[PDB]
Amino acid sequence: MINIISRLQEVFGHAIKAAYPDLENPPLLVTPSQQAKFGDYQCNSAMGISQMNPREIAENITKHLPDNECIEKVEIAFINVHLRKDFVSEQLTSLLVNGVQLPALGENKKVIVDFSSPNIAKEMHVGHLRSTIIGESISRLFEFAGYDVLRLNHVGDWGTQFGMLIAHLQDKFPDYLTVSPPIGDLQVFYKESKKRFDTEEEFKKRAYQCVVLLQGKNPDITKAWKLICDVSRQELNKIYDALDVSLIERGESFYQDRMNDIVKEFEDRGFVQVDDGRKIVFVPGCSIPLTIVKSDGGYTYDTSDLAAIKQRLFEEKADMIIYVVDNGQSVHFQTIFAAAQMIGWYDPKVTRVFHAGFGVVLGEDKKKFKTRSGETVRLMDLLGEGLKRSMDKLKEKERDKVLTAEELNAAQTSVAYGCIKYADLSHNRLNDYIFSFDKMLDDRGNTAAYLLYAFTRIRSIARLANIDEEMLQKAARETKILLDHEKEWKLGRCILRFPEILQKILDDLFLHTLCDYIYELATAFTEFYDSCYCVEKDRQTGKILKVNMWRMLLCEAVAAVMAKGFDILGIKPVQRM
Repeated sequence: MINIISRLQEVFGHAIKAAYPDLENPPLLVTPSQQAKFGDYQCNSAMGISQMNPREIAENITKHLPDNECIEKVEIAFINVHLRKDFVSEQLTSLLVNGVQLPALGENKKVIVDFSSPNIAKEMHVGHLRSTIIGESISRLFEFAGYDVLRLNHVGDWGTQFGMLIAHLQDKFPDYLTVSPPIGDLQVFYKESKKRFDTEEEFKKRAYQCVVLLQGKNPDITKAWKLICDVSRQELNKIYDALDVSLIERGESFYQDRMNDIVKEFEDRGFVQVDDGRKIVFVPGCSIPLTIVKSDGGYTYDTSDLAAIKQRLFEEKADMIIYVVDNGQSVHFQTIFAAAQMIGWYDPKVTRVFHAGFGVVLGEDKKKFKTRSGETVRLMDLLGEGLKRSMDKLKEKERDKVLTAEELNAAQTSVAYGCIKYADLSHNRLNDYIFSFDKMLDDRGNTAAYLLYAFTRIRSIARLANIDEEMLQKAARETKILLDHEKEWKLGRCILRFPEILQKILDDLFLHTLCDYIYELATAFTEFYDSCYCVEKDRQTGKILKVNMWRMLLCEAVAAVMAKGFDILGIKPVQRM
């Protein structure tokens, strides 16, 4: 598809060069209306050109507009732009013939997305769920735009929990050295180890011996750690499979041997002060220092986060690095980023390093999301409850109508996981998020449940008239898509904004504007469908008299874009109802 904003930039750029050839890189400021009053796009360059009058110049640009395919009409009110109908029509044909795609860039820049980040054998909460959903969808956006996307799970696989865990495994399964033991539920095993630590003397000493031996790579210490981490992987993979998430595991352990070099470099450059035996680093604009070495000579999360960002700048040679982490870690990551700058590992004008914040999760009462009480509610409990309530809806009354293959999973899971992903993403990530099954699962308004129904219905209009795929692909090649009726014209122009919308999110990482657009697209479809006959039937007999093929094609163009938006957001359709 064409990005109209980019196309308009070129069209107006030509006009400015022909009207003012001495200006060799003038600002080309194109934005969608802002309606309110008539106009599809606005060009705001006249004011830019003024300082480097406004009305005279606008009209001069206007009168030097080159021949083009997209502009019907222009007015000075700024320069309002109205698109041509034949342009939009042909663009609709093109996406049906060529498929939904963004315009390709000349390079495949490397983008790292860092998201999900569970700490091993500890509880995985709604904060992790957010990071997982937001991160996955950001990764899909960048992949759909032609970037080289590296999805990294920075898993907590090198923390002090492993002393306890390994000491427990030695007692519980002493032949782990020879045969892989049935560890079972990893969360249970942890609380057992934790209890023992809190209530015993020698176990506690042995847990500290185990951390020392794990750091120094004692085989039969590392072995224990691998087996625990393998159990963690199986469990997390159930979660990621269900949510359709792809991640390359790159834990804390990966950067362990690089941390000594980090401390050395910060010292050698004169950036380290000593306080009560702790090594600290002050960073520009920041009141709170990083702490890179503790009193006991141990490294911290500041040390490992510096190791990882340097690895990702130096070894991966990333053009962009995205950290999907809660608003609580904001100051920490700005501090990490400013330390990286200070020491000269990257330049923010050349390499994009970005923290994509998300707000705290609340209950319906507007207080923090907690169990009763007061432990953190698990993901498997949330996903389990969503699957339960999803079924309950289906139970009224989709009983013998649907196969249990196409019901007890397909429909159930689409709606449960789709509404969980969508309710989150449909709100601005930075804000406090209210987790509400009732609101997310509602069949009306802006919900995955509404949109899944809408998609199915849009797809059903051509098939229920006995038009098949071949007829539709044939129609697409030889049919002029008419846009005479106002609701055909609203819908056609709405469809063509998809690349614009995605282009903006590639800059600012606010996926809620994609959910806004998809909802607007669904709404514009329903206004089209309500006001324009797709099939025409006899009032009395209900006999099929005419099929309006171009209007079938409008349905299909909407399906195509919606399907793509769904994919980016992680919503899977199921059509069997």
